[PDB]
Amino acid sequence: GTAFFQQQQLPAAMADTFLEHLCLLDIDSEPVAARSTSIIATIGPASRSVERLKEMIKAGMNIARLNFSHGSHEYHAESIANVREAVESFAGSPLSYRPVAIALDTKGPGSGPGLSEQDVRDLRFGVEHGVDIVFASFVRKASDVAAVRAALGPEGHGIKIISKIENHEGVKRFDEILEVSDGIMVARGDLGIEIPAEKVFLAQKMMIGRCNLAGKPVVCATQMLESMITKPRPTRAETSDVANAVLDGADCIMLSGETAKGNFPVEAVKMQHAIAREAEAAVYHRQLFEELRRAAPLSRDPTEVTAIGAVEAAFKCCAAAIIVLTTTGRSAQLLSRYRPRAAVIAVTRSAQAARQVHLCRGVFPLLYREPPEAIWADDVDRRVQFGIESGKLRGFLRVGDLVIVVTGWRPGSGYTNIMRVLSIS
Amino acid sequence: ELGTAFFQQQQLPAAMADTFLEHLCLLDIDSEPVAARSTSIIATIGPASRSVERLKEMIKAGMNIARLNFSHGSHEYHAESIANVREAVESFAGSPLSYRPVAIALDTKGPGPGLSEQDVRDLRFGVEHGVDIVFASFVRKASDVAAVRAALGPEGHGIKIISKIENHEGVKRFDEILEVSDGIMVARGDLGIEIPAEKVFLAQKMMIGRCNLAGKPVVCATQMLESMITKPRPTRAETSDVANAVLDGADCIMLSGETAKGNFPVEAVKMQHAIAREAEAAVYHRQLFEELRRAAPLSRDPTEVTAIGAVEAAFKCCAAAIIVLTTTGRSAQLLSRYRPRAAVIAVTRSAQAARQVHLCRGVFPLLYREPPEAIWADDVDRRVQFGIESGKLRGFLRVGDLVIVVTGWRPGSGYTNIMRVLSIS
Amino acid sequence: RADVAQLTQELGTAFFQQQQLPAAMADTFLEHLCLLDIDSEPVAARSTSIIATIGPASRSVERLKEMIKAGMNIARLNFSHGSHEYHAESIANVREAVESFAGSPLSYRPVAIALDTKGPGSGPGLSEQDVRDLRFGVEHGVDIVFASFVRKASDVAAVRAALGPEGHGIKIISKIENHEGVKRFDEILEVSDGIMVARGDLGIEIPAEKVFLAQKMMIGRCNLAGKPVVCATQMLESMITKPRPTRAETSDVANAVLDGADCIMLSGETAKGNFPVEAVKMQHAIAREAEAAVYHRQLFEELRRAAPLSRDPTEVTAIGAVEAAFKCCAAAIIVLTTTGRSAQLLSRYRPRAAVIAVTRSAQAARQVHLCRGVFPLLYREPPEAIWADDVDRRVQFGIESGKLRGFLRVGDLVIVVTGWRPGSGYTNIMRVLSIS
Amino acid sequence: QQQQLPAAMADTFLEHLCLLDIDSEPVAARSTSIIATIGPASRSVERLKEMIKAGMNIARLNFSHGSHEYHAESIANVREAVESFAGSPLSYRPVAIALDTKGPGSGLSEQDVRDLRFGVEHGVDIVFASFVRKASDVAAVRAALGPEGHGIKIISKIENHEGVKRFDEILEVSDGIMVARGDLGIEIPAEKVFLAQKMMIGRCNLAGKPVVCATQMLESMITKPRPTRAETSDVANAVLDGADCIMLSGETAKGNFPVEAVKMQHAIAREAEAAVYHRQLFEELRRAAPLSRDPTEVTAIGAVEAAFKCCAAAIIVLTTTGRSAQLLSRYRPRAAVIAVTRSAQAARQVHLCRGVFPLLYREPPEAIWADDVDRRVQFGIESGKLRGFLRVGDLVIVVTGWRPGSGYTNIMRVLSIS
Ligand SMILES: O=C1c2ccccc2C(=O)c2cc(S(=O)(=O)O)c(O)cc21
Ligand SMILES: O=C1c2ccccc2C(=O)c2cc(S(=O)(=O)O)c(O)cc21
Ligand SMILES: O=P(O)(O)OC[C@H]1O[C@](O)(COP(=O)(O)O)[C@@H](O)[C@@H]1O
Ligand SMILES: O=P(O)(O)OC[C@H]1O[C@](O)(COP(=O)(O)O)[C@@H](O)[C@@H]1O
Ligand SMILES: O=P(O)(O)OC[C@H]1O[C@](O)(COP(=O)(O)O)[C@@H](O)[C@@H]1O
Ligand SMILES: O=P(O)(O)OC[C@H]1O[C@](O)(COP(=O)(O)O)[C@@H](O)[C@@H]1O
Ligand SMILES: O=C([O-])C(=O)[O-]
Ligand SMILES: O=C([O-])C(=O)[O-]
Ligand SMILES: O=C([O-])C(=O)[O-]
Ligand SMILES: O=C([O-])C(=O)[O-]
Ligand SMILES: [K+]
Ligand SMILES: [K+]
Ligand SMILES: [K+]
Ligand SMILES: [K+]
Ligand SMILES: [Mg+2]
Ligand SMILES: [Mg+2]
Ligand SMILES: [Mg+2]
Ligand SMILES: [Mg+2]
Repeated sequence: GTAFFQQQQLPAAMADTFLEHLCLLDIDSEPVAARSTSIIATIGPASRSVERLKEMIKAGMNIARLNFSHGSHEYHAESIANVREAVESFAGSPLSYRPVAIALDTKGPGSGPGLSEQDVRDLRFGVEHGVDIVFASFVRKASDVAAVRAALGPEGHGIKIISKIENHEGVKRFDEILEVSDGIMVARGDLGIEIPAEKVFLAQKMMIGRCNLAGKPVVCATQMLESMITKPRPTRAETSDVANAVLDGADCIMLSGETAKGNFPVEAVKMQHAIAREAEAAVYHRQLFEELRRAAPLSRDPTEVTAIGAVEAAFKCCAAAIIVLTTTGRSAQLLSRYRPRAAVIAVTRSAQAARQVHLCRGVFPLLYREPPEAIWADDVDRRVQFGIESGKLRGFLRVGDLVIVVTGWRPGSGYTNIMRVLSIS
Repeated sequence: ELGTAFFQQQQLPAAMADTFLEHLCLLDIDSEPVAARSTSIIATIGPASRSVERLKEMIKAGMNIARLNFSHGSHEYHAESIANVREAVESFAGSPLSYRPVAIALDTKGPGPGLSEQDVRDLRFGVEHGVDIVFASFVRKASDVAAVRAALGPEGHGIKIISKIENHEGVKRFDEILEVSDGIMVARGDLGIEIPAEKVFLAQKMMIGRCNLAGKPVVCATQMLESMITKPRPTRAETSDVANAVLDGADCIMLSGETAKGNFPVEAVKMQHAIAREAEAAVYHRQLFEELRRAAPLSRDPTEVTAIGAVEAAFKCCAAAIIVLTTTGRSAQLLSRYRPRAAVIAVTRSAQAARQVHLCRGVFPLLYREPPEAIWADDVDRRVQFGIESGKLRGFLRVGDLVIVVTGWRPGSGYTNIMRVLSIS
Repeated sequence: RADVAQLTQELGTAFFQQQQLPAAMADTFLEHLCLLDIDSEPVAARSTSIIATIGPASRSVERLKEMIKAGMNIARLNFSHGSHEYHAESIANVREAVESFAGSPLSYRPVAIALDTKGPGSGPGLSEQDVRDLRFGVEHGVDIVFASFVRKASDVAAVRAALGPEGHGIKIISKIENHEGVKRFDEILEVSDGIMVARGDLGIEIPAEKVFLAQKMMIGRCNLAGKPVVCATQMLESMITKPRPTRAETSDVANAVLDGADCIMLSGETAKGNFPVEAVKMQHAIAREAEAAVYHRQLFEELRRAAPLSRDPTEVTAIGAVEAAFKCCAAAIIVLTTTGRSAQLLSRYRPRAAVIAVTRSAQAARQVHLCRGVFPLLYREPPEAIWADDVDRRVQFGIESGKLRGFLRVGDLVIVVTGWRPGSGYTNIMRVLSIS
Repeated sequence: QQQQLPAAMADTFLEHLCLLDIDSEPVAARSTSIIATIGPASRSVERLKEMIKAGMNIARLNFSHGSHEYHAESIANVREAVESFAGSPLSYRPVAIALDTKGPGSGLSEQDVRDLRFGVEHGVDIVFASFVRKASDVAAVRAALGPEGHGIKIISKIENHEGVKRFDEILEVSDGIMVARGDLGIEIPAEKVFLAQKMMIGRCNLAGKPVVCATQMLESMITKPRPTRAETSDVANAVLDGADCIMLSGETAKGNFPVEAVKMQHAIAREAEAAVYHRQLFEELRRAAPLSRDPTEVTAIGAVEAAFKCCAAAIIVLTTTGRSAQLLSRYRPRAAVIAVTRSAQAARQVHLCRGVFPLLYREPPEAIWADDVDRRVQFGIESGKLRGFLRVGDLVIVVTGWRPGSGYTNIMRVLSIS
């Protein structure tokens, strides 16, 4: 229908130049797709109540950040328990349940150059409490990441390390830090004090570009909706900053004081949700996909080869979704790196992977709870059907839509190799 | 890894170029072709090439399609030539490395306001003798194609109709002719008499471009190696013409007097084979694939969606082949329209489809004769392994290579929707 | 590497590490982003004009001199506040501060005066206060009018009529502040001299999360039309009370410049805030960084592809001059102009080279601040007897002022744009000159 | 519309091909020069006049055949035929004289030294140097031309594997290149010649140096009045590849249809030039051309850009050595580059550059240099109007310098005709 091609900035998406794409942007072209940039909300006094956390999950919070620069271990353990209680209150309806990751943000090393003794204790707390992600403060070189990895021990091998780049050295040694990290956070608060304030946008755009090229998650953080700590509506510069972080290519956007101590934590999450949806529809996919394809090197890994084939197939038919089965989240991450317009519905049995895939733009995790079928092919199908049924209930899919299904040839992680075109019935 | 020597062969340095101009500058006479020749050679069978022994040499030199010119000879003469082609083809039905399907094409005498009486009788002869293709002379409009189609009677609706464009009217009404035809022949001999000789190259390039866009076979014909009718080596203009027809995007190249009446029919086939191999490696795939992608409209047909995904996947890993299961040849044709560098190995149970897929550039037919397996999934596996084993035998594949496999979810033609990445064991 | 090797040996590796030149050479926008370097210092003069609202904190002659030195190019008078007497005193103080630097072309900096109207209310036509304020503007010789709540082409015709026969030279910049203005944008742009994305009211009239779409669309369409576009309101809002802005604020200023805005504005930051000079300095610092980060390769190609063919010699000469400037890394394009039009046509192709506009019109020197990258030089000398000698003196004036202001250095190449006969509308010549 | 303008507007090369129309007639003057080998079949003054009218721009003398006396008579006949049209200065066509050497045997041969000296003594404009395999071969030819042959253009013939492999060093010291396909097709596999031709044409286009496509282009026309389909395609594809010149050997030297062979190359080249996809070509030439601080180079790109913006009918350039016209030509404008020169040698040599139309200025000098420049500009306009290049109302780009003498081009002006 003509109405379909007038929504989600589709006239602007057809444009032959980026300039014509901008000229075709329409404020009356409503967003259709689900919001794909994850929202990280920092947990504090304004956001610890189980009932308030349920409202934040419904507003769109995907990752709960625990800032270990404030509070004690006892305070953060209660935060974790309240988050888990609010999250599990929706587990009774498995088709609508929303996993929420728990990220520990470290205090950092201060005047010290190595891992501080408090960071070692906080990192061991994180492993003991089952955190999914570590936002490592003031990462300046690859050996800082190795020290964080060592302090997590053998039981914290699955935790994702997102390196916070907050000073000149971190920016200059970016490539070596990215290589050993799972992702990056553009920590603009300290970065804007360590380097001239007028240069932060260059560092943000450079880091987001490099992370997009590497296929690794990148978080844009600090003062995105600062005025919403005390005011019900943000400034024009604030909404523009959120939209531009999404247009830059950020996988995640963050709220600090806006959710930790402000008077409008739920409204701040709703605002980031609303802006991100508008900005994602305004992304010029024609140039973005072409450039991501061109820049990505050749690969002999079947997961990587299947992912590019699936993204290309999704664009060819305007697929509503790519449903992928994943153990560690890696197959969903490799789909996400090509920035499909189609939602990547990741079906997993790993509760940790379901939480961690929120770091990847456009990945919608579904935690499958059913016990395995005796016939492996029947177990793969029931999981694909669970992805379809959840997608229909959540509005991602409708009867008649085309979907791309990404699976593997045998059980266990690392064997994704099949892409299939499926019609929704 | 593949090694530096791998990336110096088959014009791979020129293939990596960021502009067409840089691509030309990087062409290297020392960069040897490795891939199998993908542009089919059509040889006209006549006095100089009728004998079974001579036909065996032409099959070994590279002839894929035997053309019978019904402007000369008689039904009895052409029936003997067809029987001799079939005898030469079946002489290799033992050795798997040597059995190659050869299509039989009937070229009509031509047209009054409809089909000539002799054309009606010759078309009936073609149906009775089981020809695969009809090269229809002097097609001027869509109703000329309908008359040939009607003449192919109740038993020959599977015969491919390749319309010969030989006059101003055929060029002007090209779009309507292409729409109802299976493919096109740029019949340069008569075209060069009907329109100014200096305009033929415009008509050839236009028709090849439009056929490439439509995903339909296009043949470049007449005077390609003309001087080889009397001389053992062609002129510099002749080798250039063959190379340029391949670079233009022709699916097939033809020999007329060169093979029908000249003194060097086998040498003419060998020469076209040598030039086509060199010219295919010099194709600028980066721009070609991007432009085929951009120009091709969105599709909700799973075969078309799977084909673009499979070709994208093949480029990502430098796949040695795309093995496709096809009954009518359509799935192989849809892969061929995206011009993959990988060979498209079409595994079929149909002898007719195996002969007819020679019209599509880069399609290597394998006729499969084993009795069916009771379990359909096992029968599919048996054919995929037939394609892999034939490939290892013919040189295409080695253990450790990656191949793309294209199948459907259920038996019967028209359900292609799966693309799998396999590692050769 | 081969397309920059000879110029790299000549100008040096240090030259090609500054002003985001490695990022400028990139073959894709993604590679361009990856190559952005915080250690690559900006060298070029700041080309996006700063509009500062003059009010209680920025009114004194001494304070205004500090703001002119910090980078203010256009002084905005908000007729939603104050009185005619109050605004006349502000204008006189701006003119006194501006004329305190008139002793030499090396120290002189023309500053435009813009009147921002109160607007219509529930009425669908020009208000009686707007008619009186517009007549005040003509009587006080304002250069620009920022017309509030423009909703259709007839609104700009009403403003034009209220300016009378003596206000024909005043530029009308239509403020787009509601859904109707956005929807009827094309007809408004066609009859306006430029546009202002007035984000404060726009953010109340349409959903706040959609303002960025309207800003990017309007900037893109203005860039395509070759007409000035201003980005306004809350750019450095927190600097009204704090000496440093938020991370969202610096990002917003940089992104308005990257979007393609010709001007950026300060409202409460300079009108009532505690750091008016620091707010101007901050916009100046961010704009210089953001201009160097512009991906000129894609921008120039897209401006070329989208712009239709032209039989106007000024337009033909402008594209040739900008192409020539990119080929040699010209330090400047010196253009002779009467109305500012030849400089505006150069500016629409977004050259990296500074467009030094040499003019005798004091009003045109003030108004060309609306066009990104235009540096106005007011020529005060009486005409030479031979017109060709007069033109040559004006060209040399621009070269000597350019050398003394640091825009030009010995060994630099400059592009000179002039016409074949006197009077407006005859630009048709492009010359390549080496600086000695 | 005419001159393949619908196909020129296309957003992709594939859509450009699809839009090519056999009914879209060429309007622009033929840009690719024709080199005709002068021999027994084309030696007479009367025959040479018909070849000049058919489109011959460069006369090639093959020093592998004949004698010095034979070639001197051929040269005199060419000059006599050329000067028979000098009575009408606004339509006169300069014709270059090129000497093609016999080549080495195993260094520069003694016969080549004598033939090169003959060329200097007879005032040849170009030398097609046979079997160039390294930069030192070009230096030897240059030295054998002596101090009086400093102005002769050396076009290196690439005819073997070594010449192809050492191409970059040969191009660096040569004025241009000839893809000598006859010997190249014997020295390397015949099926690889097209790769060497396309690579060499691409590199010459990038370097801004003339490239000639030669041998067997219309071979069958030695005995037949019409060429084969492969032959017309080969000529069209050499033009589409980017060749500045196309050549005729036996077709004009010993064949039965020398005038028809020239007419055929003229007809094909005109059609192929209109089918060039300028949108991609200009952008790629621009992207690849390095940054430059040379005002002639800077003015040339500005002039070509300005010509495309207004669909200028021509770029009129004043040139002493032909260099300013060559720098315009390297950007492949659709507009004709009308080169107004006082140098008869430069007028002949500038035929090596695609799209350059030389006008030999023989009008009286004006007293004031500025007035003299303006009259040379008006001469280009009047010749253009008479020859069909220009009409009243057209826009032209005029390229001049700031002071007399070679090397000072720095001005581009936009002018409306009449
Ligand atoms: O002499 C021919 C002949 C004689 C007797 C029976 C058949 C043939 C025959 O098929 C043929 C085809 C071509 S062409 O390549 O189609 O032009 C010829 O040029 C010449 C003959
Ligand atoms: O208090 C103000 C004032 C008081 C008395 C006379 C004039 C002014 C005045 O011009 C102004 C402008 C702005 S704004 O930047 O336009 O929003 C303000 O925010 C506040 C004032
Ligand atoms: O993305 P990952 O972690 O590599 O997981 C993908 C794996 O998931 C599967 O699709 C399903 O495997 P399981 O049945 O073990 O869940 C495997 O075939 C595939 O290898
Ligand atoms: O190219 P075609 O003619 O549509 O054939 C493709 C068909 O071949 C298959 O892959 C195998 O089918 P069969 O087992 O019937 O041969 C089907 O799943 C698919 O529909
Ligand atoms: O930019 P504008 O308003 O068109 O003015 C450009 C004009 O200035 C000139 O360069 C010089 O004109 P004046 O001598 O009248 O100042 C003219 O040749 C040209 O027409
Ligand atoms: O192309 P070339 O050899 O540099 O010649 C261009 C020269 O011709 C001119 O346009 C005219 O000079 P002359 O008066 O010497 O003929 C010069 O201004 C310029 O330097
Ligand atoms: O630590 C942080 O989040 C910061 O510095 O912005
Ligand atoms: O009929 C043909 O083959 C021709 O005319 O080229
Ligand atoms: O009028 C204004 O400046 C606004 O609305 O932002
Ligand atoms: O000498 C030549 O011209 C050749 O060999 O092609
Ligand atoms: K912290
Ligand atoms: K026939
Ligand atoms: K106002
Ligand atoms: K010779
Ligand atoms: Mg910090
Ligand atoms: Mg025919
Ligand atoms: Mg307002
Ligand atoms: Mg030779």
